[PDB]
Amino acid sequence: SIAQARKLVEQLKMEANIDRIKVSKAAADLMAYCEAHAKEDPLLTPVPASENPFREKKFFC
Amino acid sequence: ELDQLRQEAEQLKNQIRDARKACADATLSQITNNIDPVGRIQMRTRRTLRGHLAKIYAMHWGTDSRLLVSASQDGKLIIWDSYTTNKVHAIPLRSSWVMTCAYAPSGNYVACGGLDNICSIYNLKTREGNVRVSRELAGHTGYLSCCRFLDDNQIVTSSGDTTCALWDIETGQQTTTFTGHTGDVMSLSLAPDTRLFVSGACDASAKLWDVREGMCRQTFTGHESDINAICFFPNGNAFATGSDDATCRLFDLRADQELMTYSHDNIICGITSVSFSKSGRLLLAGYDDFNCNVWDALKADRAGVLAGHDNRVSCLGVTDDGMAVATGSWDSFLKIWN
Amino acid sequence: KKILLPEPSIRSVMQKYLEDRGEVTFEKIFSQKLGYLLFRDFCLNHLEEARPLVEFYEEIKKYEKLETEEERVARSREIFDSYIMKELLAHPFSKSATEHVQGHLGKKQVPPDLFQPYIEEICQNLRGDVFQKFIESDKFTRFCQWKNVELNIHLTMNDFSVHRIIGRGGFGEVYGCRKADTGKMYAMKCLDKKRIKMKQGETLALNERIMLSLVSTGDCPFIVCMSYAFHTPDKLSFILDLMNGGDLHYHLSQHGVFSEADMRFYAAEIILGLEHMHNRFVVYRDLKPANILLDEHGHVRISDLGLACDFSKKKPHASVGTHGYMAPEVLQKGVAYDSSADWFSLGCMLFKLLRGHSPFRQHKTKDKHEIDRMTLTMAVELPDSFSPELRSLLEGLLQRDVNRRLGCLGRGAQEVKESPFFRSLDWQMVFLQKYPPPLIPPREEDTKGIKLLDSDQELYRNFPLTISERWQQEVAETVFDTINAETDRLEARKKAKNKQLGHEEDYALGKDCIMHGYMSKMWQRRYFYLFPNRLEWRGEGEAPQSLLTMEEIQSVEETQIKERKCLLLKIRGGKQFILQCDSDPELVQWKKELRDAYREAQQLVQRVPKMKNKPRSP
Ligand SMILES: O=C(N[C@@H]1CNCCC[C@H]1OC(=O)c1cc(O)c(C(=O)c2c(O)cccc2C(=O)O)c(O)c1)c1ccc(O)cc1
Ligand SMILES: [Mg+2]
Repeated sequence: SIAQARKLVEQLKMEANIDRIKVSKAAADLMAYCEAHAKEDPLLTPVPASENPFREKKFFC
Repeated sequence: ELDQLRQEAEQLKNQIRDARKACADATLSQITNNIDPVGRIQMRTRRTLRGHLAKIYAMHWGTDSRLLVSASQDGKLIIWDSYTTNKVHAIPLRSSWVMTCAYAPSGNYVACGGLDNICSIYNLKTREGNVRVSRELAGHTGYLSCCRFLDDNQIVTSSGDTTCALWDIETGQQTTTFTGHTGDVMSLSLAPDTRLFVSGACDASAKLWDVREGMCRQTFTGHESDINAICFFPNGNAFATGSDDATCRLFDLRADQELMTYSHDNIICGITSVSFSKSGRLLLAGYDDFNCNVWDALKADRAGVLAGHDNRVSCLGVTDDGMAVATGSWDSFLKIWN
Repeated sequence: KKILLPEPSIRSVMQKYLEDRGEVTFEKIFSQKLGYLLFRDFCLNHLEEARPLVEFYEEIKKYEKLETEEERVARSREIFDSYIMKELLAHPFSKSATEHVQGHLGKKQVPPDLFQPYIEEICQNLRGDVFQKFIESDKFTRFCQWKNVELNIHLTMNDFSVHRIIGRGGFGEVYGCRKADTGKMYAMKCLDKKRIKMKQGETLALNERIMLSLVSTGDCPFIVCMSYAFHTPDKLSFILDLMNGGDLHYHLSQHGVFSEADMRFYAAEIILGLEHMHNRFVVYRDLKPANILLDEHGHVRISDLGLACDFSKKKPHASVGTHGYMAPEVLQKGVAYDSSADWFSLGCMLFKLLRGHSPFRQHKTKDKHEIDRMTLTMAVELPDSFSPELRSLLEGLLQRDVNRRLGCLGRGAQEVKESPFFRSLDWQMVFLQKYPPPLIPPREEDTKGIKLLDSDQELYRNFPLTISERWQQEVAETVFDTINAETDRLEARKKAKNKQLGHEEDYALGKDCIMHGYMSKMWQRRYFYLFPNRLEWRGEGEAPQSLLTMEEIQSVEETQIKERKCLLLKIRGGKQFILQCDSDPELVQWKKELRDAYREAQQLVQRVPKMKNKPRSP
């Protein structure tokens, strides 16, 4: 319908009317996040066997 | 008059392509080219959770990084204790055709649903102890594909009726509806701040929705086939998708375009699930070839493979605390890895 | 040796079997002896609202069965005085209905019809919620236990204890025997399959089975009726009503000729027997005294139903019968006929009881063609000693012209009944076998050059049969009361045992289970549950730890395992799963409800991308 077409044009004007930053800046900020929190990620920075539930941990709450 | 608007319908589409190419000054793989690789990640399977009598379709960790729900073709939801293998609850459903499930952040409730076209909310601790149904959410005229909680009294669902919807669980009505997709919606993922959420569909497009306002801000195409699963990056300014084309894709919101593609020539089957590690460096993808792969999200290299299921890995998810990964499969077992 | 009922869980399968055939209606169950008995138990003992209604129904039925008008006038007012003052203060009856009943009552006229309006209005109230409450109750569960047994009846010579010979024939010999199941007295009729092939008695023997079946419904006291029919690898077999009094031809030898007063008795009971056959569109075509039998009290029935014939869809024209007793239209080349012929045979037979031979048999001749020529030409010369009302009757029966014969002008058997000869009798009393009988009885290797082929066996493939109300009456008057109590004790003991074990409630409740029951896997007996997308099973102790999904099922077929019918599931991975069942209703319903289950299941998945099978291999 004409309603269906005009719905799209109103939306596609709405999607074009967002401002965008450069992909250089986009990537650089993500890489900033990983580098930063890499210390706390245990799949990258493993913790002691006794402090990990699925290896040698004995006491539990 | 019908013609008159279909020219502007594509005059604006081309305004968008050109608008986006202006940002494409450099690629992520270029910027990342400097950092050290993550190196081989050889995770071993640390638990096998055995109990379900047929295919697993959907799983979900609790916020405590210990308990997890799993939906199954056998018509039961199960709540497991990952640390010990013990089952906390075996909930038998009122409909055999379940597809999704979800754990409340509070941990007081779980949800599920499927070809029944209803999202059923279960109360994990009644005034006695018996697990009972506390609400059914009828509304969708299509199968329930996925759903996630905001809080105890709010839930968001996606359906094969080609729409999504935010619920008010007490009254059991739809606060907001999310029309826009022209094909079956398949997955969604909440932003950590919750004000946003992304969705994926069989129209090969994903859409960022403005939860509170109730409308589509951005639409990210690029995939050549049905987007089967979707996942937010921990900071909430980018997300990943999985599709039947055999590729994952990282999309950035502020850049408003695709950043990265993860796809070896050897990997030819579809992707059934996606999840980031706690930092976001690792992107874990579940495949129809029985294996979950592990991608270096920044460098687009394959770090390693989680291989120990006899059938499709139908779902996965990392814990909040990043200690372990869980894979659920059509072989009927879940497995915890690290 | 004795009937063991199946467990209550049989309901799940049986109800669905019956629902599919529409046999779970008030009018279908109520009009069955076992269905009625279980229903009235429930209404009287377990539902105070229905009690007076049934009590009142049963009281009206006893009034119908009253013999004479003077007994009725008594019971008539007697009934309206008591229960009616309770029911008019309740569930009121209609003004329209009371108007008719009170109209007759006021005039002191009392037919059986009197209370028929109150019957209909009772049913109106019994078939509504009172019926649906019955379906939900344990007495319907018990009906289903019994109905299972009925539709699983497989008979062999193990089941019967045969005693003594009481008749020879061409293809076999009639015996007397007890059914070990109930301890009911019957007469077996075993036709040897090697003999039947040697005589080309193929359509003849298969005809009898059809004829016996058509006459055996309705509960008639004047024809030798069938309850079952079955076959062994080398023999056919009928289970008929027992008669220890010998045939009327033998007694004619020992007693000589009978008087009119005595011939009347036989004629009456024989007439009512023929009436039964004709209203069911069956012509007997061989009425002779040798085919009439006596019970130990003296009363008679018709017996040999080999030469009988259906005439509804088309009228026969054969020359079937015994040469002394055939009507003229039977003997003629291509003259069609109906019930006409059996009335001419009545005249011929009734003559022989009075004089000692057929009226067309003369000088004790043994020349079939001469005897047949008397029928068509000779006018029957009647004796002088004979009474006038007898002459009135016989020449009415032996009239050659069919349009000019009694019992063929429109009202059938009623024209003979209202004849001047039977002017003394109250025909209701005849039916009730209440008049005193006149006589009370006192107290091989030829087919060895002929093999039995498996092509010949298929001609009797649908031979075996069980008449429903017959089996139900048998059980009713023997083991039904005592077996209900025994299986009641078990079902209360198993519940009491499970309560001590901390009874886990049904796995099937609260979910979307289609149906559930026992079956055997491969043997290993296990309890199944069919869900819309899967088929689980468990052992006696724990919940189901084993299953088979619906999408795995390629096709459900039926095949043989040591001569017992089973289901043959074909699994997608080239594997096969074989199921056996405890009864035939179960075999039919499982086959169906799985074929519907997987076909629904496989279409639902097609739509869903999250559940369907996507490409893998290049
Ligand atoms: O029918 C009975 N007895 C009849 C009376 N008629 C006179 C002959 C004796 C006897 O008949 C038989 O024993 C008999 C046995 C048979 O195997 C056959 C047949 O095989 C048969 C048939 O079933 C149908 C047509 C023809 C024949 C035949 O043998 O020619 C038969 O007709 C009678 C009888 C029935 C019930 C009962 O409790 C006791 C007796
Ligand atoms: Mg003829």
